[PDB]
Amino acid sequence: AAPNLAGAVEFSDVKTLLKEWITTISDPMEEDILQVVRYCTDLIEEKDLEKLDLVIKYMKRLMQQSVESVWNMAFDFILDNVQVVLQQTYGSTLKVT
Amino acid sequence: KSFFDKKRSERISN
Repeated sequence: AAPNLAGAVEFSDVKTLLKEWITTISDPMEEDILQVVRYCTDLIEEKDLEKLDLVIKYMKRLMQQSVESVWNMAFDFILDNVQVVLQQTYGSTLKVT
Repeated sequence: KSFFDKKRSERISN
């Protein structure tokens, strides 16, 4: 019941899985992208927002620089679920240009 | 099916 991504609890290990999951894969699935939501959404309850802003901005530069535009939407999809559960906790959100 | 599933199972498996 902890914020882990594909079995990765450490931030360095998380960002590493995303970087590759965004490079080795151009056509992500709803299930795969969902795994990211449960991870970020957990940071809110675990109070690990510190890594949140790090993972968000990290995956952003990737989903943005990615050749597939579909990645741009994936980012919003995760935020639509995370930013929601995060607001109900603190009320604030992340600043994404 | 999901990349995170086949990847997470890879480390867990041996």
